[PDB]
Amino acid sequence: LDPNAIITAGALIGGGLIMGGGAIGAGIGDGIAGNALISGIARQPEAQGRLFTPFFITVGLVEAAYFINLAFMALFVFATPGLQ
Amino acid sequence: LDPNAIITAGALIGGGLIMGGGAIGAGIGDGIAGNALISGIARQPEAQGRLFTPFFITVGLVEAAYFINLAFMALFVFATPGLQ
Amino acid sequence: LDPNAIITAGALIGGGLIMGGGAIGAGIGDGIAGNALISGIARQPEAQGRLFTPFFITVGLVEAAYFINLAFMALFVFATPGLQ
Amino acid sequence: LDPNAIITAGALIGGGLIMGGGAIGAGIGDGIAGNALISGIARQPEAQGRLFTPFFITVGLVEAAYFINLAFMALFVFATPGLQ
Amino acid sequence: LDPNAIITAGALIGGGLIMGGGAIGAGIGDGIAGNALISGIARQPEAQGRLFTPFFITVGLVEAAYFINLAFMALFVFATPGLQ
Amino acid sequence: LDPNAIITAGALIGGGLIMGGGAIGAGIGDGIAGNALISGIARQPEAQGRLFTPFFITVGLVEAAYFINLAFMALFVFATPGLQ
Amino acid sequence: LDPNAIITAGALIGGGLIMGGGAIGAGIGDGIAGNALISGIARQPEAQGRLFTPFFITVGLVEAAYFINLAFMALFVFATPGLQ
Amino acid sequence: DLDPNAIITAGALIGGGLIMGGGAIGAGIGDGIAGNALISGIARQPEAQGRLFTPFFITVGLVEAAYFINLAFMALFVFATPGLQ
Amino acid sequence: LDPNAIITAGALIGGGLIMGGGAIGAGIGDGIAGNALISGIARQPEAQGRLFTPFFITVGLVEAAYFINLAFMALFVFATPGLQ
Amino acid sequence: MSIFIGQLIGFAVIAFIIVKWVVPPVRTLMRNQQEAVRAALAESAEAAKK
Amino acid sequence: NFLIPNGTFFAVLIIFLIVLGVISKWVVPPISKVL
Amino acid sequence: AIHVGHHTLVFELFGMTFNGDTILATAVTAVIVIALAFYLRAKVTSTGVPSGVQLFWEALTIQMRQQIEGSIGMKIAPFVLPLSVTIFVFILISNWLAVLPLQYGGADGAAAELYKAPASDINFVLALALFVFVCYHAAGIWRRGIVGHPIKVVKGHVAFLAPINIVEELAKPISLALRLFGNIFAGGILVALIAMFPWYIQWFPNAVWKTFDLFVGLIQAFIFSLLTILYFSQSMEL
Amino acid sequence: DLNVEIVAVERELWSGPATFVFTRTTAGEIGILPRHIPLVAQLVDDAMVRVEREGEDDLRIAVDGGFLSVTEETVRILVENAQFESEIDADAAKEDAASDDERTAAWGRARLRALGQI
Repeated sequence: LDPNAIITAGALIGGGLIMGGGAIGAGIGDGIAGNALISGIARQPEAQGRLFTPFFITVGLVEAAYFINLAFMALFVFATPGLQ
Repeated sequence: LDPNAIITAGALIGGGLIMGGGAIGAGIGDGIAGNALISGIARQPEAQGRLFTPFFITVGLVEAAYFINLAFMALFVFATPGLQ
Repeated sequence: LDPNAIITAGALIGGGLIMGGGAIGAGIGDGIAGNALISGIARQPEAQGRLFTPFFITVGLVEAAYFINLAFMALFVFATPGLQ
Repeated sequence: LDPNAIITAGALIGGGLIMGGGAIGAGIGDGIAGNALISGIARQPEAQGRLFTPFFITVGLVEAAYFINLAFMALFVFATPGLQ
Repeated sequence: LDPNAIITAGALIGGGLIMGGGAIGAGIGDGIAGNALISGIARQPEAQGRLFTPFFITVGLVEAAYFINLAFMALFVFATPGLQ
Repeated sequence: LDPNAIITAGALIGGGLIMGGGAIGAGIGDGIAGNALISGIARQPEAQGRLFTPFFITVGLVEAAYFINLAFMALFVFATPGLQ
Repeated sequence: LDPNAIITAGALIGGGLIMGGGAIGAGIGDGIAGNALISGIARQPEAQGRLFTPFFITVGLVEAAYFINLAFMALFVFATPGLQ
Repeated sequence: DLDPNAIITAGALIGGGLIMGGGAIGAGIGDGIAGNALISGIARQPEAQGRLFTPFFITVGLVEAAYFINLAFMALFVFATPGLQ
Repeated sequence: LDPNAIITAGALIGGGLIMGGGAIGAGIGDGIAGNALISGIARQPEAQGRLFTPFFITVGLVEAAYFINLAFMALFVFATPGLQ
Repeated sequence: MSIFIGQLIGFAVIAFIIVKWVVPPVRTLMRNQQEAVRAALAESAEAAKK
Repeated sequence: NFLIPNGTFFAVLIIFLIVLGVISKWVVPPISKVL
Repeated sequence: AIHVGHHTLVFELFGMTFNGDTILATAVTAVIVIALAFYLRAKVTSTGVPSGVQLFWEALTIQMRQQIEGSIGMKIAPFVLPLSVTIFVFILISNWLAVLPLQYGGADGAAAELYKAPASDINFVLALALFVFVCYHAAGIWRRGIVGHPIKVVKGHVAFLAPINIVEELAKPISLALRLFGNIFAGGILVALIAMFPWYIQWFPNAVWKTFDLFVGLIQAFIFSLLTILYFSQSMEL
Repeated sequence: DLNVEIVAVERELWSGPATFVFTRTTAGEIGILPRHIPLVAQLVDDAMVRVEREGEDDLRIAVDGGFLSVTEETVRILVENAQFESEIDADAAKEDAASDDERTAAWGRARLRALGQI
């Protein structure tokens, strides 16, 4: 019964899972890193100068888990593997 | 059973997942960043001005991710890929 | 099977996910921002007058996301895209 | 298959999701606010009363949020949108 | 396939979600409140009697939601809404 | 394609949700309570005698939620409601 | 399709959810209890000797949960209830 | 007829996916928390790093154990799928 | 219906699950480790190199789990076991 | 080409925002650095003369 | 598909190399000397 | 329709396909970088007041040198200073040029772009990541020996976690590429979605998105540069 | 009951059993009960101390340079200067409040808080 229909339905479900998990992870990680940054800046002003270096690194390590997954989402939704 | 019906159902499910994950991530990241900002303002009132800067960076990331989800869900429902 | 039946079932499931994620994010973020505000009040009661300014901003956006999700859920269960 | 059967099954699963997310959010937020209140009282017992007014806000804003889900679940399982 | 079979399967899924969310929320809230109570008791043992006044509220307000879920679970799994 | 088969599959999925949510909540709550206890004992090696009480209360609440979920999952799988 | 086929599909999915929840709970709880133990050892090196006492108990109360879930996988997979 | 073997395969694959999702969430977050504790300890006590390795790894050990256990079970689901006809 | 279509749809959904869980875990773990690193930097400006190594160990474990998920999802999708 | 008009209007809005808010502070930073290096050069010449 | 690597993999790489040459012989050493 | 993954000027040489759009974008970015470099070199003043271009270049160099020195000995790894910095500027330009209003209609309603950031092409990010991977692995070989360097990396910080270290190494290159890819790929897709709206509705969301995408691109170039320096420092020790 | 002992640099100000001690450290307000865990905190620059004792109205003490130290059985507040409520002048604190010197302002505000004017 139109197998490609089931293929694309499964692909859409998979991409939804991709985006949901990635968004949850990115939001939580970025919020935690921002909390760390704000607390550190509250501890002393000058420290801000050196805080953005590790902080961005953290963000760099966080957003990756999102955007990596984001790529796969496209691979799932546009160039669906095993689409027949 | 027209296949496009199954495609649209799967796309709606995927959009639901995307919004669920985006909402969870955005809400919790906002909560954490705001907790940091509120604690900082409580402890050092004179830090108020210098605290809104990093905070809006954190939000600038968190909310951004949410917006990305908001877009892709639309692509799922209003421009369902592979609908054919 | 009537295709519209599958369409509306999928849309209603998606709305269910949207509510679930929005409620999770709203509750967790609002609770975290609260915890912050209560800690500020207990530690430094004088801060109370100035604590509503950041807190309501924080919570102010926390609801926004959630409320935004709510809107789209109404789109899902009342104006289901692709409905026939 | 009766269309209303699958539509109502989807509605029930959606309501299950709605309450699952609402209960998760309410539990997390209420627990976090309670932790804040308990810690504040432990640090300054006589502050107990003063902390109820802030506390009741966040709880009154977290629990309240969850309650919206309940209402909508009725619309999902008692007057189901698009119920043929 | 009998439509009532699909209805009951959807109802069981919904109730499973009810309990998943409710148990997660209740467990996490109890853990967080207990962490706060244990920290307070360690800090101010003589305040124990006072610290139980808010604690029972928070638990009394967390478990409440969980029990509320239980209620509607029955309505899902015993008197299925929309059943034919 | 017996209706009993569909109902049993739905019941199994629901019970799986019961157990998954209960296990997540129980594990995280127990971990948090144990973290509180460990910190208290490390700071005050002589306080374990009075710390065990609130820790036991928290563990009791968490395990009560977990075992209620266990009982309801058993109700699902072994005596499926609605099954004909 | 054979009824046992869908029965076993549902059983597999339910067992997968059970293990997912158990793994989440165990990992999170033991990570938090660890954090506690490492912090205590950092503050009180010698206290290590006594800190292992509560820690194990915490791990127990977490690990037990996971193992219990493990058992039910068998009860769900190797001996699926309701199979015909 | 729907070729029940396909139904079993799909169910087993979804179960393995759920097992991996839970296991990865638990392992990643637990390792992150333990590493947070280790980093804070080393920051507070620069000379305690070695003393901190002994507990840290222990905790991490058990964390990874759960993940690995899940891994094992997934190998049963996808390849040696139980309930196959 | 095509058995291959069902098998590959299940494979895509399972891969989406794998990646969603991996992304959540990786993002949250990286965020927490980065919070620890940023707090350490704020406290001690000169501990930069010293705090690299343990933060890199933690991030290494987290990303190792994430990319184990990536490899297993690639196996699931591109070379699906049980694909007949 | 309606989308072309829309994206052109968007770019115009972006450029207006940039010129209104971002350009002035960065121009001030560049001026501060240029003045600092010029003052360092003048002070070095004065020190050599001294 | 889009994620599949293509031949342009090399071409872009080549360009990057020459950029290095411009930055390793006309930008960075002079700037280090200036500082 | 959106038609993700589309390309133009796709041709073949030596029995291998080439994406003309990516080549053109990379060539334009490299030309801009080289023009800036030569403008600086012609008007570089060690004694007089420096021009804005000199301020920009010296700020980039100072930042990169500061991170290099902090992570590792600056004297130990001079070659890292150029590589790192160039990457930054390269990626930065590769992203910021996307702000220019080059979105039009392809006669089917699908948005078409004269210039798409090469990062949206997997080949660009893969080339950059593999280049940096090879560079710092070779540097590790140089500073630890042909056989010692693999031994140290597999041993890692702690020996009995050798398996993870393997994955750790394999995590470094791909993580560097895909991350960047996504950060731009989204944008490459995202603008197209707004292009579905009419002009009087397309102007606003596109404006906001591109205003934020400027910051996203700058942050991503910075992240990639610091991560490259960090991996270089990791692979060259003892 | 816990043995509170407010001690100045020049002498010992006051001592005795009490039921509760409310003060304000750098982190924030704090309350000390009979079995509070050991603590060493710096009182805020303009700190005030309220001691609640059995069968007697709460003692309000304006403190300068306070340093609270809580032990298993004692609470000691190390005050570079102190003033009981009976000895504080509302007019003096009000007039000298918010002067050109921060320490003077802190002492005046501590006097005001002890008086309860706030």
